Amino acid sequence: LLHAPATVCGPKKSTNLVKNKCVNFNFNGLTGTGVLTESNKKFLPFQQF
Amino acid sequence: PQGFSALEPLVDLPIGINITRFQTLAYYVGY
Repeated sequence: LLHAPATVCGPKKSTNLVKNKCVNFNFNGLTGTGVLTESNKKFLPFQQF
Repeated sequence: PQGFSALEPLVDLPIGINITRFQTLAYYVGY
């Protein structure tokens, strides 16, 4: 375990996706609460938030 | 050119090594 950025780690656990139910979630460190639905707006290929 | 541009990211390489100098192989260089 050096000061260099980590490049190997353990795997993650992924679960099913749910919609129309305001529940808890965690995508890439982001945690909140609210309803989930699709959208018409489109992001840039590199942007993620 | 006098136009405007956007420099989107391409790739990130985490290596954690100190860099102080660079060298190439007409071109403009800024700081």
